[PDB]
Amino acid sequence: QQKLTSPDNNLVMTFQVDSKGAPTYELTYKNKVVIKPSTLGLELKKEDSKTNLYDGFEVKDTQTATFDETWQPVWGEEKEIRNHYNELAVTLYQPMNDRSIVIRFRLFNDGLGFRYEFPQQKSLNYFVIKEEHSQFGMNGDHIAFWIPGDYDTQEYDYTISRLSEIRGLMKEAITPNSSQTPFSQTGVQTALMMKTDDGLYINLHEAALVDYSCMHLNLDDKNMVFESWLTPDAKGDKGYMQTPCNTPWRTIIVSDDARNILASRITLNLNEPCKIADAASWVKPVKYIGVWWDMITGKGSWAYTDELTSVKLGETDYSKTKPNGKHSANTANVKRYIDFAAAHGFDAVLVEGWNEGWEDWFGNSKDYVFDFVTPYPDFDVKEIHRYAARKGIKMMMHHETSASVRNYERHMDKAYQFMADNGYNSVKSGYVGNIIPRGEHHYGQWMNNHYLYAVKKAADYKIMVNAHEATRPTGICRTYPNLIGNESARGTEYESFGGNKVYHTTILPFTRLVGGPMDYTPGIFETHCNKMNPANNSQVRSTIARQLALYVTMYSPLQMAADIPENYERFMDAFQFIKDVALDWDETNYLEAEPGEYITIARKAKDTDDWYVGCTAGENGHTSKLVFDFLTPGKQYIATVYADAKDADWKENPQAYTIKKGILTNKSKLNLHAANGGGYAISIKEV
Ligand SMILES: O[C@H]1[C@H](O)[C@@H](O)CN2CC[C@H](O)[C@H]12
Ligand SMILES: [Ca+2]
Repeated sequence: QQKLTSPDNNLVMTFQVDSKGAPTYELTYKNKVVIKPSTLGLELKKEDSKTNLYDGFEVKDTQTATFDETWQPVWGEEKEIRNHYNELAVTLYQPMNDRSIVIRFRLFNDGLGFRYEFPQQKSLNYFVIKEEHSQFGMNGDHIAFWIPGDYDTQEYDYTISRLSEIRGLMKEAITPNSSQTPFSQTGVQTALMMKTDDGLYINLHEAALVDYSCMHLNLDDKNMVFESWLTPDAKGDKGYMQTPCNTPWRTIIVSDDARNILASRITLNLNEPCKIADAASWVKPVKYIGVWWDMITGKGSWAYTDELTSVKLGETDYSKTKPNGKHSANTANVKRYIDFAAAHGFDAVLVEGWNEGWEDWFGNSKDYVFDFVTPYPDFDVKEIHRYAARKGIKMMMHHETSASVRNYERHMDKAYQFMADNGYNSVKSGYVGNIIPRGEHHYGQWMNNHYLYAVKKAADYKIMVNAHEATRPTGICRTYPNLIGNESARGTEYESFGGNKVYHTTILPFTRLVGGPMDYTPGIFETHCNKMNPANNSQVRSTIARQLALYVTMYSPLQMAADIPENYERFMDAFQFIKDVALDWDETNYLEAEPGEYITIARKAKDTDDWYVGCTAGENGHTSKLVFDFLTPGKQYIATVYADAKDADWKENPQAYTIKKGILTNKSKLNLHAANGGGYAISIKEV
């Protein structure tokens, strides 16, 4: 029986093979069971007994080791991260099949990572995974913060419930989406966040999801045992493997303090070190606005014309079509966004709908849907480039693929060259629609390869990537820091399609943000969409002050101010926080945190002694008693507090805020109240 303990002695991982030769593990935290005894193994696809990789093992060897080194991300929530764990590697031999695997465990002070490894050997070379069976046995009927297991979308509102209640709530939790394949009445996605009755917080996730199929979790509610459930390919199989090869890591992050789930860097720690040698010379954070919300709300169109029932690139002559009067991506309009961006210190402007083919972007399973290089007649690529460069602005490329992946791959070098030739160095991609090649899912091994292929090719071009609808992140950004964003969760766009749950931004940091930043596109000031488009009665579930908080509480090196310029001009005093807030950080201090209820975070701007605070809250609001001793003794600071009015409310009074400017020091105190769906933001600049 094998014992592994964390450096600080608070965590013990016990490993053994049971009487059937099944590898089993368990985990305790400060003498509380976190993981009850749980098995590990896989079942392989038949080319009989060679399909069994789940029992009949015996321990052939074990090796231990300790590691403790620090490293610096190119961008992140702090300057430096410490990677500190005790390790146990267990070689398991299967006499029936004359073959061996290795399970490697790394135990940190804030949780455990394990992976399977398959050494090259006479009897194990090429193999196909039928299913992975990594178990995670819970010690009680925890409260979980979850979205439905789904091979194709993550764009769901979270549900808060007991594990025993998941089955009953799944049907209503799955709302409509143009591409979705739920797999189980008790299937949920990772990262999955839980709170136990005995005072613990537990996050189940994976890290370094590379050359492998995305892991979801299937709950056995007879048992309270969660199990790995991977994403099948077009024929139903779950990964083509070739030794020597590894599974991604599986992680259990645990603490009695919720804030430490946020502080954990286990995910990034388990990724391969940076493989882009000159990354720091060219990867930079980006604050941006865009021609975007117009089409999202329905006020404007991505399409250039309404007269054609369908289009054929290279055949349709758009210069002969009649403009629909609605097309936001036109030169004069883009120049006004360029104007506003330069006036207020933004880095870039995104434009969507610039390229031929948008008339057919949606729902058609169209192969040759875009070419990523040919502009509409009213989009003057060269003039826009000239103007932007004149204002010190960069244009952000848009590559919606409409989920036609072979087509994107065929065009990708030419699309990236086009970007280089015209002064674009960051791209937002998308994958809306069911995947072509048809029969594949968004999160299968096939597509995971494609998203990383796109990022690796971009890096050779010194291009940064932000990919919507891709597989949700698992820390790969350490290895390839030019992956500066994904959506890969329910974003601000759904505030325009009926709204996100009020508590949504109190959960995402605990689940989605684990593994990588999100391009959440915060900053909507006019929260009633009907003012953009009278047919849309959607209302953003936030106050204005809480939108401000999100620049701090939704970590990302890529931050949009998503409203249209007109609306920012109606509230320029509130806008000042968006202009000031930094995007990269030397320090982060998690002040308060409780999933589903509130999160408060102070971050120190990289290479300054300026700090920025944000608070975001759920349906009950939250009262903060803030202490400022992360501030430097003896220094003075100018602090500007942007808070909810005492009458504020997301629904009935979302635009009510106060702005107060005063002096702070590490002796100061502040009582503040985040309203129902509200929050606050503070800039604290050394004098
Ligand atoms: O603007 C984006 C949005 O940010 C993506 O999440 C989904 N989209 C599909 C179409 C268009 O690309 C739109
Ligand atoms: Ca989306």
